[PDB]
Amino acid sequence: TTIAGVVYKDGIVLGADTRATEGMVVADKNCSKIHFISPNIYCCGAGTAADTDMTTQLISSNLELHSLSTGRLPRVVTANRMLKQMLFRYQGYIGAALVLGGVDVTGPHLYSIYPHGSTDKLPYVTMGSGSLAAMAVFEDKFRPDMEEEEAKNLVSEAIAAGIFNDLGSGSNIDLCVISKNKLDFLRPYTVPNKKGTRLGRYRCEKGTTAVLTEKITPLE
Amino acid sequence: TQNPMVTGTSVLGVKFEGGVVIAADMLGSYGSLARFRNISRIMRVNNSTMLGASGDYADFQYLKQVLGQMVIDEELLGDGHSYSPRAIHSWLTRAMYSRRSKMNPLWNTMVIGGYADGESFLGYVDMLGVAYEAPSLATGYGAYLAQPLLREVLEKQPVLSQTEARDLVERCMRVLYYRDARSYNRFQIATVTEKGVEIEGPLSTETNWDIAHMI
Amino acid sequence: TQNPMVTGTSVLGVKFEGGVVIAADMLGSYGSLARFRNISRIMRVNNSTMLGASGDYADFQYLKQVLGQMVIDEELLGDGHSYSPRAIHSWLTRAMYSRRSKMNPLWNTMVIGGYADGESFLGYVDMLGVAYEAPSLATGYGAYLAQPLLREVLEKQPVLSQTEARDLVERCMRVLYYRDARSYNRFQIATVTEKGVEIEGPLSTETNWDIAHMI
Amino acid sequence: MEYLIGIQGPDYVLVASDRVAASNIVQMKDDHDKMFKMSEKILLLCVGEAGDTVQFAEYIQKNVQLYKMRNGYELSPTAAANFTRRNLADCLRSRTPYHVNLLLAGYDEHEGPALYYMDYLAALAKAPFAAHGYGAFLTLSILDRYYTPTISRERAVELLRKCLEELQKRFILNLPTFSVRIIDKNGIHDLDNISFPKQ
Amino acid sequence: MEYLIGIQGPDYVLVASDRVAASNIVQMKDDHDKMFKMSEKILLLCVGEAGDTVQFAEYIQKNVQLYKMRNGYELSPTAAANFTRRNLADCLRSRTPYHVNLLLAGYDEHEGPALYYMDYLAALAKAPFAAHGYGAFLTLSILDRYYTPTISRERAVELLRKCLEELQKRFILNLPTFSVRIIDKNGIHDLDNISFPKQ
Amino acid sequence: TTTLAFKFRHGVIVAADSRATAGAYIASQTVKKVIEINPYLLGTMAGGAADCSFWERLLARQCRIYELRNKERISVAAASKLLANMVYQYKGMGLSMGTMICGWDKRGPGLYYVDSEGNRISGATFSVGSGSVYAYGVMDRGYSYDLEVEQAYDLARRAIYQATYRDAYSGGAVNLYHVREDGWIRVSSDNVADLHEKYSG
Amino acid sequence: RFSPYVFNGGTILAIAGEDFAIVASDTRLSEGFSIHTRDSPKCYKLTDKTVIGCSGFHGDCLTLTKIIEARLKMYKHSNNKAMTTGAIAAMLSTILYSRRFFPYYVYNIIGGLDEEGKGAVYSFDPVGSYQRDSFKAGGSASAMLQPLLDNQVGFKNMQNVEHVPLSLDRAMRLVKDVFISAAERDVYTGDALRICIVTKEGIREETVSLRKD
Amino acid sequence: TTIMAVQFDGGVVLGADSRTTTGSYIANRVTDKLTPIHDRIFCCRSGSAADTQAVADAVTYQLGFHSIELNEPPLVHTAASLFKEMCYRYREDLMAGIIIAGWDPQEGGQVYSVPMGGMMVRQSFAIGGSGSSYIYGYVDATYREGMTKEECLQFTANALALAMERDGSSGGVIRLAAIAESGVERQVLLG
Amino acid sequence: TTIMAVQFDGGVVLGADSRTTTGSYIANRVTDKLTPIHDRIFCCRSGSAADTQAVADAVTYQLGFHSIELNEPPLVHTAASLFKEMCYRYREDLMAGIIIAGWDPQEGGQVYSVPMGGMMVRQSFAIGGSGSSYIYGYVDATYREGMTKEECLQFTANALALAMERDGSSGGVIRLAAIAESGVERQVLLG
Amino acid sequence: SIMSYNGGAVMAMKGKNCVAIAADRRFGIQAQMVTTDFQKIFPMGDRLYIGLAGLATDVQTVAQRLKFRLNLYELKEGRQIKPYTLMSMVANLLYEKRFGPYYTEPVIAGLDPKTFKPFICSLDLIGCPMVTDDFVVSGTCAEQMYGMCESLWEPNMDPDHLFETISQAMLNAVDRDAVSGMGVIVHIIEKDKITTRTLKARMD
Repeated sequence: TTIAGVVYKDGIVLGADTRATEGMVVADKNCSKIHFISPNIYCCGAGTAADTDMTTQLISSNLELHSLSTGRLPRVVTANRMLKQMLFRYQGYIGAALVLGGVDVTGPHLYSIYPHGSTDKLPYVTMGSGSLAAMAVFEDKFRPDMEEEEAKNLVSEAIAAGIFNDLGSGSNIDLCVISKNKLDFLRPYTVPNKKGTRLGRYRCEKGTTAVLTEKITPLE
Repeated sequence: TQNPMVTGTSVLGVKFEGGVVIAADMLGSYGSLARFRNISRIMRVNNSTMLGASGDYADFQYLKQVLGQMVIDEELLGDGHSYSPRAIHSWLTRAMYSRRSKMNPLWNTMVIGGYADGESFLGYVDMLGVAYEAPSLATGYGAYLAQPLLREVLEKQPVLSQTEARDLVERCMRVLYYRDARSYNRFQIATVTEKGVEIEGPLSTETNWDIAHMI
Repeated sequence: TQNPMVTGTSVLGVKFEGGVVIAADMLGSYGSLARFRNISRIMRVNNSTMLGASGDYADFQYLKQVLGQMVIDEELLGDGHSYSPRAIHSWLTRAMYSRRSKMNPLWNTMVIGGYADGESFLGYVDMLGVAYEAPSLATGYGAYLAQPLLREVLEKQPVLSQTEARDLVERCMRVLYYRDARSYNRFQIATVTEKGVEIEGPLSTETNWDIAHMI
Repeated sequence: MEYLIGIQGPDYVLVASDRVAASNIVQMKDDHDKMFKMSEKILLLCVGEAGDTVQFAEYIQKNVQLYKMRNGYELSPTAAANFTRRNLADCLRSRTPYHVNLLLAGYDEHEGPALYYMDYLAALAKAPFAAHGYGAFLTLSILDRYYTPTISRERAVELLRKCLEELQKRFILNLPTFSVRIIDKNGIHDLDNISFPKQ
Repeated sequence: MEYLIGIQGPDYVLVASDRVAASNIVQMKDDHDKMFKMSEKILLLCVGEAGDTVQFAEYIQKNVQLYKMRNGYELSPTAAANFTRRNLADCLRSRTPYHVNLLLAGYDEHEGPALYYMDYLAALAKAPFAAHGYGAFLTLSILDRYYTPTISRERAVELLRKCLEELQKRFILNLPTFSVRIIDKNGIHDLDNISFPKQ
Repeated sequence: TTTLAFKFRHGVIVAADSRATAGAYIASQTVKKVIEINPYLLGTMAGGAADCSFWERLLARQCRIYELRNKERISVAAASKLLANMVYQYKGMGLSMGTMICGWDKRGPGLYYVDSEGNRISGATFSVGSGSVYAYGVMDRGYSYDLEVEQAYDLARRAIYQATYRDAYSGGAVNLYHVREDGWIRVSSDNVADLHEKYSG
Repeated sequence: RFSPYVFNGGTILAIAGEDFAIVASDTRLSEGFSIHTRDSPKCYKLTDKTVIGCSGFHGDCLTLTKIIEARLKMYKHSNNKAMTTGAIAAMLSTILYSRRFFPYYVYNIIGGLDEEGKGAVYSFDPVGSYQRDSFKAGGSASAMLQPLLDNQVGFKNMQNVEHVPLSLDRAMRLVKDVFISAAERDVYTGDALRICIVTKEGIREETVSLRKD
Repeated sequence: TTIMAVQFDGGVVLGADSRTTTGSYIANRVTDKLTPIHDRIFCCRSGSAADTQAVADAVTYQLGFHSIELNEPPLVHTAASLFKEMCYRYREDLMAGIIIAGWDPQEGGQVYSVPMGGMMVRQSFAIGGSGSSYIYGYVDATYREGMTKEECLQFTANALALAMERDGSSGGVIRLAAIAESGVERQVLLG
Repeated sequence: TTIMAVQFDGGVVLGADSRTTTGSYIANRVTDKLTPIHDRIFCCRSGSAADTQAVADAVTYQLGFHSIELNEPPLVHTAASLFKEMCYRYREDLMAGIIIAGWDPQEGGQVYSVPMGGMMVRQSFAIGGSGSSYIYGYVDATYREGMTKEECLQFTANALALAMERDGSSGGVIRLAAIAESGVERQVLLG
Repeated sequence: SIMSYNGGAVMAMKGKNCVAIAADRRFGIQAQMVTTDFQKIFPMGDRLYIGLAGLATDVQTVAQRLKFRLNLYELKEGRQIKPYTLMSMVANLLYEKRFGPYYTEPVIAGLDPKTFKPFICSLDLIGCPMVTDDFVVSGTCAEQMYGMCESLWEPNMDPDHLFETISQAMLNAVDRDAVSGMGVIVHIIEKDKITTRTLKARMD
């Protein structure tokens, strides 16, 4: 698990990977780790998978309740206050590591949330198991107020450093670009890893398995 | 050794065209207190091989004492032979494996750089007797931080010159100052060539703090 | 309270002819570090009774808050009544016993001195709800050190004047500076009489070190 | 520790248990009964802790009789067995877990005879034969050897007598007497008691 | 777990044990012998661990026979019993402690018959009767009730049969067979085996 | 793991399964659990793979020297005793061994049982293993001293099959040896799935 | 406190042919959630007819390899000949049992040719019990390779399929297919595939790349 | 973590490092360790990060509501009482190192110290955090009664930099703040 | 316990408190924490009392025997090597805080530090003991290269008194010692 | 562990226009079997099944609680349930016992009620949904089931070869497991009919 975010001169680029493991066995080769919050705010999830999923759906339901009652666009600082106040009440039992990012009237805002309830406003963050590898790419190559394709090149470089570290991915590098007006979301942005071809004949025969009892039930 | 009192930190190393460069800092921390601000963590073995280490520093003075004796013991024979850098890597592995079998290990992690017969050498030695060779090595937290920067350049370009390698180490030593809690902004760089072992002085880094003016 | 963070130390107390004198130091140590060099550990209750305490100091500010409220709550009635020093000793024991029964005790050890109706009063309160009366009291290490000096004089002479009692406390407070590791060479002396509660300033001791010139 | 057996026939259910109420060395009672008549066609066998056997099985005993008096008719052995599983699983993640092992024996007018197995973790099963206790190991492979789905009620008693003589031979506990029931279309009939002259 | 008995007479020693070699549920052997002929007038009974019974008692067995062959005559039952106590106590504060329980039965030409008791902590005793195992609790008060210091060898067998029927009744383990010896001025005579038709 | 052994009028029958596991993972299905010590002795494997493999090979190293020094084969009671003393010196250190010793002797047949705990007992019938308790009942219901040779082959082949049915740690093939007066002889080796078509049919 | 063991990963495969033997392994050395190197093969040419593979704790793999190579020379100058395949498996069982109460954390597979010219594969455990098999797969991905080779090599659970012996060329593509499928689901496997083929004409080597994640 | 507070004749001077660590890894490299509550009252926090952020939000909620009712600027001693009522009550659950400082119209500059226990005391100068143990001998040999504002900014800059010399929970960058009657001057010091 | 060692142009200056404690009770009120080995070489000890007294007797036995054979005054680096050969060998058994200082004719004043681990290093000044953590920020902001003898006696007197301010394992009385080519001047400071 | 107390193996596999699901038949305590007719696949409406594996208590418990909520759903609405809707229903039921969790891992397989589109997913013991396109597996012998499905699966398969692939995947993997076996039942459904077959497996 390797997630990262950055703030360029106009918006926020998020990045993640596509592997969920159970033990030391790859359970999923294509998992979505970038979650919807609002039409300007997205959130990357890390930690316990079911804890991050059920948390990111509740707060996204409250902001849809909030903004439709209010009648205007939500704020990133509102989603910051809801998450750190909920997670503090569970005393860190819910294991959720989140990267919160969005563009408000006041501009872009990027946060990092720890499962005990501590939040940090930063221009660039990494979370997850391979966060140590992705952070070294940032500090070597971050400069303030980058352009669009310059910032997209930095994140896909930083995520790929964690992929070629352990607990990487069956790689489909994801990107979510949030700007002041345009919103992008790219699942197959980069496929660096391919599965090799199968060079053997595995001809399953029509009748090579003994059957004790058959049963037919039609439908309509 | 069951409790390491005075420990070091990450040690780097990478090959280039006709030599191996190794850098480490000069810090003698005790837990969280940095008690010793001026120590040397790189040992110059005779003319071709070269040693830097991490882990417990009192155990490092013991191996500095023993390896210093064995090199003198061969030079007094004068039979035209010396220890290859691979032979030091072989002896040191058997010393660490025989020590952990008595359940009284040496708390170290050692990197051996050497250049002999026109060939570079870069070897790793673990506390548990795990040893291998690599074109680039990093210990401690450097295996999480500087090691992705090492393997990125060596796959896009397999061979490096001396100036390309030395500039790349100072970039990685700059990074470890930002996020390792046991780092130190005064380090030294050691380099083997065909001319012999050469150790540079207490160099420093150049930091950036322009993101502090942001919120 | 399961872990006392900021603690005090020994508190003394002894009766005399028409009053009770109580002395304690002004130290707020945290473990071995003496973090707070200037605090008051003696509380002046209204006109006759008087409280000094040991143990955790954050728990002492809580009892300073509650006892301060109850005295105000009776004086606003104006019915010509007040709390006797024995009634404070009765209430404080039931407060400590009910607190330990919930397995969440108050880390304190308290000495109550009072003078009412021409009679002196000197009461002890433990953390575990153990309470008694005595002509002389000492807490902490003072029960091992100053307490044999207290009982020696009171058996050879049962009653004492004010000047004999005040001179005897300064001898015992001198002793605790020599061999208690949490002592402090700045203390204050509080005394009840028929005139009321009076607290002296930050007095000091006078030490001897002539045995240092011996081997 | 104590023993049960569950031989199922084509139109009958043969069940038997032991009669020992021992206390850690001594044997306080040698005519103990572990058989609970739930209704006119359903029995109940209970093996477990000291108090958990009597308290839970009588809670089921005085709750099936409530269904008979209130609705005018009788539970099926399947629905009665699948109600007992509901009460362990609901009272398992609580401060008072019941630690008993059961097996149910019932006859139905529409489904014939039936046997159900029960763990102390409330797992149902439908078995042609079952057993409990430490003696379940030594005896069921004998019953696995000679079982026939079309077997008479007279050969089942002879197969039950083969099943208990090896428990007399290579099992460390004493277990001298064994009470035996039988359930058919007429009801619960009490067969004769089984005892062992050892030598 | 297994049982011993030590009925002492005026000119005889009546001893008996059980014949069970069980393994934790099963009973692997039902004709096991725990009786060790040390000499022509001294027996040995051993109850303890798995390997410690055979290894230690044969070390005593092949050391008393050395005294017979080397000195031409035989140990007294007192000196033979007080040598066994020496070997446990010397090998007690070491890395290999032996955990066995013993009782010794011997006849002397000058002292008559004798019985000795032995703990697993090497404590000697001189008893008119003794027992071991969990069955020692239920049976010795029966033997305490009807004992007479002047009793015949025929009433002692009848008293032994009274002593074992209550162990058949209120003891949880099986224990079907019991081998019996007798020692007199002529030597060790083997009496008939004792078995129990239970019901 | 399930082994058994019983002696009768015409010698000793030895039978075992062939399944060895590792936790809940089956390692192999072709494990030979009856170790051929000599042309006149046989040993089993029950509990611990290398523990039963090493010490019986060390016993076979010892019985050959006894034959050379004395010009005579070793007896069955001698070899079971030598195995018991070697294991007893490592008591408590954590060995696991529950093997059996079979073979013909000058006294006739021979059948002893040796534990790692120190139990050395003789007997007529034995069954060792995790699924051993499933094999005692089906064997003793059909056991007799005067059984025929073809009848005794079918009894032990039945008893392993009923043990591998109920137990989860038992399966594979069913080996079957026969100890004759001159020496042991391999009878057969049958798959469990082949017996299921034979017995249930 | 100090703990003397750690797991390093690895996967070793051996197939006994009719007149050949194939030993295959990956070259990834890892620990915890880090990659030490991508070039560390597990094949070791003992003799001209015997190749051993060593998985598990890597510090014991470097020690146990050098002990066996010393005893090969100790056999030869005492006997004027080289060891056979079955002699090495008998010698290795005594070495592994010699540290019974402080065991090597090494899984071992020996493949090679016998004295008749046929394939032979011996599998091991960390205490020293062994048997001769036709195919084994040891290491971290051992559970992901044994059921597939039972279908293809052993022909288990198949109906109406003749038992043709496995040729050399058919055995090569079976090895190349199982490591592609194993590197997908296992994390301790990838970055290369070293394959050693032992025949009567010497030992061949071949390297096939895998996915690098 | 090392925090610092010194009062002078006009008001108070605050200061802290950044370096929010976990284990031996720096998670946050630059950090606002000092937090505004009111326009004149700051606090600098130490201990667990998630605990001190939750307390500082509740005190800002309670004190900010309380001053609007009175239509008066709040007292610094009033704000330090509210941290005491939560840290002493919810002890054995929180690890907070709060130091409260700020200017008040009734009393001027004030500095209060609320350690991990829950007690409250007024001091002239106050230290705190993990790295505060190393400068305890320097801070009392250098302190002098009757400093100006520019001396106190010089005082806390040298005092923090000795704790921020190398010690693994400290360093990074210096954030200073001066609170007086006129305004609040905040600055970031490096090099 | 707090020990101190500063070299200067002529020789070295040593200093220590006394206060040998146990639990919270002072057992010994005045204590020679510095011990003569040779006429020019002292050591000041810290850690367990019974461990450091046994080591200092053996080193005095070995070094005192060694200099009579050579008929030469011993080296200070020779004496510091002997503490290393015992503390590193018998580690996990001893808790020693030995600092070795003294004048030598070949090299002048030298100060070595042997902590609880067993390493050896030469320093300009050296601290040690339990109370040494409190003056680490004071000792490097006050130190200056090129002091005289009278400055170093003034330096260590103020440096010890800050660790001896109140800290429970320290205080008591100051014992100072100056080692040079001429002689050894020892004095006791109080008030 | 608690999951290894009774054993089990549930596999689902997606075909061209059809979907298959299979499970074992063995019921038993840790080393002792009890019976060979333990149901682990339960019909939840037509052309939509569910498989359960894990602790045998929670298999029978959750399958009754889910049936409790399904019938109340299909009466307030006249329609049947969509396969995406059931996955959200099961994930709600497991997450309510967040700290008292049921010890099972469900596998859902079925077709679309309107179109012919198949659907497979699996969940964790606390309710993490995970949809795939080839296969999902659950139970104790999980690692053996990944080794068979990664090598034998083909993208577009008729119901003939899909049955033969899931047959060889279940037989070769469960025979490697010790605590699973004693018979394998296979359900293969499609738009027109539902076919249930039992296989000839090793009964040891």
